[PDB]
Amino acid sequence: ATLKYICAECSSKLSLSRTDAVRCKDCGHRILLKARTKRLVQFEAR
Amino acid sequence: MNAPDRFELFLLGEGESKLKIDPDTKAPNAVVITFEKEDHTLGNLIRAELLNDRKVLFAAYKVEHPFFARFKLRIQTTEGYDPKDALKNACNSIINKLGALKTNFETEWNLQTL
Amino acid sequence: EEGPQVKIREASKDNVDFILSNVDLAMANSLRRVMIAEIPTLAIDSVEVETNTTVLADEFIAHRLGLIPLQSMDIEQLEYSRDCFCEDHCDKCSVVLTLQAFGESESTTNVYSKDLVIVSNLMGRNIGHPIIQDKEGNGVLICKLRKGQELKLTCVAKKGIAKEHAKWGPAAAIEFEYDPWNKLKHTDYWYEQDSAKEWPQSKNCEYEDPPNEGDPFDYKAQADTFYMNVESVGSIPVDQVVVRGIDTLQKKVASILLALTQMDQD
Amino acid sequence: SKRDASTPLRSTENGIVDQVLVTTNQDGLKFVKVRVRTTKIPQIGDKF
Amino acid sequence: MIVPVRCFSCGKVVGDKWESYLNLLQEDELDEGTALSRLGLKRYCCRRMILTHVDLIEKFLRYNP
Ligand SMILES: [Zn+2]
Ligand SMILES: [Zn+2]
Ligand SMILES: [Zn+2]
Repeated sequence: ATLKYICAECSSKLSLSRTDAVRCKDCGHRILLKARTKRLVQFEAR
Repeated sequence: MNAPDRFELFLLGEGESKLKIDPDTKAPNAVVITFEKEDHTLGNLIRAELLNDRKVLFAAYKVEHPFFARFKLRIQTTEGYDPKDALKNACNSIINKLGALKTNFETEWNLQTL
Repeated sequence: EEGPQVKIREASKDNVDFILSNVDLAMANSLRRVMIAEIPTLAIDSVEVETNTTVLADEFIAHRLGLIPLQSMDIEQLEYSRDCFCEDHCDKCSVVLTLQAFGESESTTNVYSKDLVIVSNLMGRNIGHPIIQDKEGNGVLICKLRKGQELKLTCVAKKGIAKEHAKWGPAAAIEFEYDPWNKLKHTDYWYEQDSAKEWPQSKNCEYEDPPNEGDPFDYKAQADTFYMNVESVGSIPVDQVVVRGIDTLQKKVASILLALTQMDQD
Repeated sequence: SKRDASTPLRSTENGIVDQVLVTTNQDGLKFVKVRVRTTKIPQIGDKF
Repeated sequence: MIVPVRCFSCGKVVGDKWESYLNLLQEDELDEGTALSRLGLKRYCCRRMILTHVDLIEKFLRYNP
């Protein structure tokens, strides 16, 4: 799916507004990752 | 971030015509030539070729500074023999030798099984 | 012929060993150096990592991608990107590769060069198949995947030469040598007790008679008869490597000639 | 109204945002760590 | 980490020889001198590249996510 955050511990998916900041709802963790973009980043082979 | 882009080690610039003749002053019938986007590859080759010539009195070259893809070349011929002519002949001789080599190696290469 | 003579001692899938005789040192060395440096070919040049979850940083991976030899025999039908007017690439100046990998297995999933797949149209040009010298059939080991890690990106291959970046070299270090007997005295041997014993004599020493010590140093002599060996990375058949090196050198000299024509023009 | 207190990255450098971690402080303050990745190739002046 | 491609100095591709190298070691019990020489790494500019590699990417692969 499209993504907004990842639980660090459970390594699943998630989405949140400016609501809670925590709680991998399953593990209830307190650290989330920012769910890598989709900008199709460009790279230079050198 | 002060690195020059490497493609200009072989790319003529804007007004960087490959050559730039300059009449020398120190001695008669001599000239100084600047090659852009070059290096010993071409220089030392042509230089030795000139040295082969009989009517050439002086021929040497130098890469002033390795940051730069140039090298000056200085010719000096006997009288009645324009330098640019000696350059032309050197190029022609080199090209003929290369062509011979190309065919000959291609031959001997066909001489194989692999 | 009237100029150089070539005597191929030995030719392989990846090496030619041959004697280059009746030439001048400068021509030989220039040939050496152009083969190393200036003969053009094809290589990955830009990576659109659409997704990656491996343990490798992208630019790391893109770097390794750059180095993968590609089938580049008829590279000549391709155009330098700086010459193609298309917006940065097309099928006249580029070849698009792509790559998807996924750790479906439980054990480690290797990602080999052979997993690369051409997308752009080759227009029937023998270009771009990653070279597979590997006997097992899968080429370079690009990356490893554990389970959920997925790698998926697309690449662009472009014509370039080793001067810009070594990845374009069909180089594969070239051997070179002359006067194995040091008859020219172009070098002087450091030694503790005897130069003769302490220096392992080269394998080419046989192809020339040992110096007869009862002869004065010949100063008239000059260095011809170079023993060269060219190894090819594989992106180009070895013979093609040397042939194209010769040809490229010739082309650039001819270019000088043409510049002279322009000067005398105006 | 409200003024900006952003955090630009160092004027000298550049690179890729590598992984952005959001969490709450010990005391309950939301707080954020960012890591930037950069490749450094040996250059003319680097020390060995 | 993972094997480098293309022996730094020499340029020869080595990124493919890694698997076979390991195989020789394990299954053939071979001695890495002879192992390298079997893969064709003649000059030490490449022998160094392989012999001294360190394959950390293993130990990276053990962090679950
Ligand atoms: Zn969680
Ligand atoms: Zn194009
Ligand atoms: Zn090597």
